[PDB]
Amino acid sequence: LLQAEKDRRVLQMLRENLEEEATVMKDVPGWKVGESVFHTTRWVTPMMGELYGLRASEEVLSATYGFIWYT
Amino acid sequence: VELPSLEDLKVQEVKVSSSVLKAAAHHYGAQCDKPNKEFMLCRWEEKDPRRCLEEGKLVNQCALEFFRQIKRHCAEPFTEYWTCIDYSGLQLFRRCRKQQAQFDECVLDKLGWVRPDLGDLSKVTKVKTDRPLPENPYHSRARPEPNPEVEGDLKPARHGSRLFFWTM
Amino acid sequence: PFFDVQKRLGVDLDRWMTIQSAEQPHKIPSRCHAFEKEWIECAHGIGSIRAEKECKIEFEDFRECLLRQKTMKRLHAIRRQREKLIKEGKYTPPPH
Amino acid sequence: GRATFQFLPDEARSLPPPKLTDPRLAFVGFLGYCSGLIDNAIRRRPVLLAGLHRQLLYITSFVFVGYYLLKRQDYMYAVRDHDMFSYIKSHPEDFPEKDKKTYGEVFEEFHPV
Amino acid sequence: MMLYIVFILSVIFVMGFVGFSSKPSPIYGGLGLIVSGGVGCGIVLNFGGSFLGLMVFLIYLGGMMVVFGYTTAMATEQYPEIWLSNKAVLGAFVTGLLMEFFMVYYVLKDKEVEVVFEFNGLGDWVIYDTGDSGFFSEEAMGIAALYSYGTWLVIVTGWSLLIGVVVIMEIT
Amino acid sequence: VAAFLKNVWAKEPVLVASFAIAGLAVILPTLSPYTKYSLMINRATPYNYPVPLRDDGNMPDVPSHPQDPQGPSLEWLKRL
Amino acid sequence: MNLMLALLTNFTLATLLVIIAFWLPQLNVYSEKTSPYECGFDPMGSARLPFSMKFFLVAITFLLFDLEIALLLPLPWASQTANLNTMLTMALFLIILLAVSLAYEWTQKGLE
Amino acid sequence: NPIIFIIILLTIMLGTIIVMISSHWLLVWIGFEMNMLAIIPIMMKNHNPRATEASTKYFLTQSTASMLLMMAVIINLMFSGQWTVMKLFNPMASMLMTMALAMKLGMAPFHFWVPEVTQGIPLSSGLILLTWQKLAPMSVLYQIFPSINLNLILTLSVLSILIGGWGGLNQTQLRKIMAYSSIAHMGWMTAVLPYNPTMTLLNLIIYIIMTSTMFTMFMANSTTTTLSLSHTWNKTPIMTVLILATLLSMGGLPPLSGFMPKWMIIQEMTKNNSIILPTFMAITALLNLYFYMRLTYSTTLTMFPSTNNMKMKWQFPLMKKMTFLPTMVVLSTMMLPLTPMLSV
Amino acid sequence: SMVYMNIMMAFTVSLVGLLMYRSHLMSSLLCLEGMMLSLFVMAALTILNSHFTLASMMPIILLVFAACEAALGLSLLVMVSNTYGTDYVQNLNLLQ
Ligand SMILES: CCCCCCCCCCCCCCCCCC(=O)OC[C@H](COP(=O)(O)OCCN)OC(=O)CCCCCCCCCCCCCCCCC
Repeated sequence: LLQAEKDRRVLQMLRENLEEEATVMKDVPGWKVGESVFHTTRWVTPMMGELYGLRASEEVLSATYGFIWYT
Repeated sequence: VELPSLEDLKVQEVKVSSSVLKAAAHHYGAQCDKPNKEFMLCRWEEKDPRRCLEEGKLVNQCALEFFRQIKRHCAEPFTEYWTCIDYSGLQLFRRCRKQQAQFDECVLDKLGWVRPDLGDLSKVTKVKTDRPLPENPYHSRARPEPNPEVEGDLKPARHGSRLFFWTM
Repeated sequence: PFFDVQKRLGVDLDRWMTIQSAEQPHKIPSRCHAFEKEWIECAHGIGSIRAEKECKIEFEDFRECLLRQKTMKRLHAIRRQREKLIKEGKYTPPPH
Repeated sequence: GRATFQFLPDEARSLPPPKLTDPRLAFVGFLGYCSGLIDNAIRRRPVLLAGLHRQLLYITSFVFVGYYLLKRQDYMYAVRDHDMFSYIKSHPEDFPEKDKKTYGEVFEEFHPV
Repeated sequence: MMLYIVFILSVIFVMGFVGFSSKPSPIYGGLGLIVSGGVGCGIVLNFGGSFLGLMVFLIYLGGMMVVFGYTTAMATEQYPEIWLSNKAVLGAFVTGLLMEFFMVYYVLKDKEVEVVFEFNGLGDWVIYDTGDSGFFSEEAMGIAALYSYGTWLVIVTGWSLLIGVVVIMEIT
Repeated sequence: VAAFLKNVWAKEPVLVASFAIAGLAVILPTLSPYTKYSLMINRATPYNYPVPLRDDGNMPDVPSHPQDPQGPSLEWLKRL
Repeated sequence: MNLMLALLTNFTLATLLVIIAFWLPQLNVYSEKTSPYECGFDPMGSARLPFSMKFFLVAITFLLFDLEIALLLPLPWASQTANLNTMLTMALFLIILLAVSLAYEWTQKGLE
Repeated sequence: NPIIFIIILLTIMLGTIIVMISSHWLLVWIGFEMNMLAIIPIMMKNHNPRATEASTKYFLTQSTASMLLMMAVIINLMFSGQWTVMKLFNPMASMLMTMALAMKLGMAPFHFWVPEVTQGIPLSSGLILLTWQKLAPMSVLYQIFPSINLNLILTLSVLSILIGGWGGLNQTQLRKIMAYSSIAHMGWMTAVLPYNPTMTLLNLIIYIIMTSTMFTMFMANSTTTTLSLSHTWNKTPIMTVLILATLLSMGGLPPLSGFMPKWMIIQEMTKNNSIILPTFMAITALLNLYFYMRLTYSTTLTMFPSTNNMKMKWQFPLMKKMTFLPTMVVLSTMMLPLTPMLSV
Repeated sequence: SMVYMNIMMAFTVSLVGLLMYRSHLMSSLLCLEGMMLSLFVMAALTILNSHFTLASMMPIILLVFAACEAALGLSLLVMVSNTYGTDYVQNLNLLQ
């Protein structure tokens, strides 16, 4: 149960970090919408920079460093 | 990449604290097991938790009616039970031991449940095969081809070591 | 000269710590774990001298799973699609 | 080759073996037979024939060892060949059959003085 | 207490060295280490590795260095000095200090300059974690205790030390 | 030799208490049958998550419902 | 984030309190004669610190017994395993590899 | 004392057996990390004010030599993150391997050392043990063998067999003269190494024997060249025909076995159609011979027998296995086209 | 990312004029015994940020010799300055 809550939280999280990306600019020397940095195709757990963008304010700081240095 | 839309989202998450969520949590899974073990096999057996969202709404669903069940019959002993365990640090289970019966007085009795002491979450189980058991494993491109072998019937050296002169 | 005794007789001196996917006592994976069993599958019956000019595909992305060397650049290049235009419209996002 | 860290494998049964009266085995320990004669001479023996118990046990050693070693050498040049023909045999595409022709055909240079 | 609290340690660390990497009158050599060692054990205590950090204090910085400092009374120098006072020591210093600074200046002072220093982005700690996880003692070096699989790794180190004393019982 | 063993115990009765405990901790682990219980307990603690295998035909044992008769007896400890 | 708040708090009371003790009367208007009368009761003392060995070894001698009781440290985490015999058979080796390393040197400590 | 000297002197080869037997980069660190730990006391035995200003010029010159390696192990732990022992997957590794590993062997540079140690170790007994440390490293280079920048391992070679050659012509002490021309024979075996790396070992064994049988001969009292003059009219003349039956064979002349490595090596280094390399090596080992001639004009020319020097006693050294070697250090040429197919 | 260029500039601590020189040898030997932590930390990240879970002991074994051995070579530095009283790298006596 606990996990079936998370997997939905990231797929929700990518879409907003994509659908709210592809509507930033569509540039002629830009990128295709949601390409792959790899050749291979399957689901590979994303890097922190994927979920949180350059947003980089606080709730990030409480995510990556959240567990370490304290309750 | 293909990601599903924003939809089949915003579903009903069970919204409760982390103290109550461990209050029952125990009668919970031992008696259900209808989607959930099966829902594991839609992950471990085939990865990429994108292709498999469906039972996610089944396993999330089982909880909904569970906490919706318990609210009808007895929430009074439960509400008082997860208060003590919520009195805090570490959320021990050995402080509330006294009140453990008061919550479980008629639950195992009235609506007919059982205390699944040590047999829960062990005894690695089975489910069933409904979905196609996937071939075409995760990435799995191509072979490629190996080296033909050499055995034959041998010989001694042909004329003897053929170095510079050095007959034998 | 590399004798390889641990092949002949039975003992394991090391051979376990060697690669990124072997055991990990409680069965917990690495991040790029899934690309090992992909890349070793490629060159085994090979003699490795043609490996370099044969496989090379399943290897490169594996080197780019490890360091995230490119995805970090295509990422750092969103800071140039936005955050030069901040004043020029589409603050992006709406909070929340 | 295979069965690694073996002096010689079981497959050496099919070789002659290199039995005695070959010049080398005689020569082996000859260079020891001129070794024994040294063994005295360094210390001012001063025999130039001293106790035959030192002046022998060399000759015994070399030719035994020289022998027991020549048994594998001849082997090795066999497994060398063996692994060649069996490769030369297959891939005939890498091994052409040359034609037959010479006189009435080839011109040379032709540069006399 | 920003996201840069890691990058601010190392560039103190990198500056921890150049103090004693030139020529400071080595009773201040220590004070170039126990800062560097300290900040060093500082950096490692992020990333989640902890036990393995808190040891450097116990086995090296605390325990080892004191021997390095318990001598330099036996080799004792003649009339020590405050380093960087002289003209011999001071000359060599700055050009190091600026060399990362002038590096650190336009390494990224702008969009990118240029390529070799441009493939390192900054500021979210892009890699510094992944997803979530379960727990074993932590996950990582929480299980650093293998008297299981590791054996031929110990028994050399186990035996290589035992000879450490015999060599040193002699030349002494 | 017992006169020796009583004539080091009139002089250095210190390390003798270490040797006396030096052995007697090496010897005994090969004796008392309480041990090898110790290796059974320590193997059965489920650090990980059991994953159910696939059942086609056999399926030697271990039905879907866990509390049904499935597998070995670990409850020799509960009474212990 | 509150550890460093609990460290630089501590020093800053201490690194304060030096100046409010050492420094404050240090600029007071009393006499404080520069005479070379200081360095009590060994008035002059002109020498190098000579090498004195049995001072030295008690440095080295420790440093090595130190290491392995870092190696020895992860016993209580390793008491939870699968096959445990490779522990007791192995764990007890380090110790005896420590205790041996005594007995040899124990022929000569000298005056320690 | 006498037991441990066989515990120490055993642990050395145990230091170099974990080197040749291992799969795993860590162990080839620990492996020849415990030589620089276990070599040092041998230098000492007579506790003099050279060995101790020797092994300390050795120590910190094999300390970094190691400690760079550990930096070029942990580079390709980043890239590819697979230890083991194979090509190094990244050029900053290898170039930081091979030219920081040349410190233990020392090659063309990195020798201001081999003469500063081998000279004036008070212990000449051996000092035959500095034929191990030739044998630990090579048992890496044979494995890593298909990664080198290839413009280097020759450039340390060809600047070596030259620089170790000229080094000695100016020398008298004959511990140095062996110190020099032991950089030389490190010029042939690592010049080959990318082409067909066996027919290196061939030069490696023929080397361990010949330099071995020198020292065991240089052990009776012999030290300085002009103490090898007082040799033939004093100790024994059957000694002099020996020291002339090797020192000549060691630079090599075809009826001996010293000619055996070259004769085979050039079969290899041409056939790869590099014929402008080997002459310059082939031709430079020439003036590597003019040590030995002019060493050998010391002992057969009856030069001023020492003084009234009367040694009426016989000998009680250990000649162990000297009564063999210069029948295998000389006469083996007639025997073998084995060495290319025997060790292979 | 950036923490791999520091600490690296730190591992050029070698700097060799200050590795053997100038006198007060104890300064030279010092920058050696701290050449570690450039080997250690650097190898306490790459092991850590990706979960190897196995080589994690290696960091421990990078000290256990680095202290054991570097503490040996201290010993000689007594024998030098026992017979002298000043280390002073400027002792050359054995020559060539
Ligand atoms: C089968 C299971 C195992 C069975 C084992 C059987 C029993 C073994 C266990 C015994 C071990 C007990 C502790 C170890 C022994 C005591 C330590 C010791 O050995 O002291 C030896 C000491 C040496 O003195 P000596 O050899 O005579 O030389 C001087 C001659 N002028 O002689 C001395 O007397 C020194 C005395 C101590 C020195 C300091 C005393 C200062 C006062 C402090 C006392 C306070 C401690 C009280 C404990 C408080 C506990 C809360």
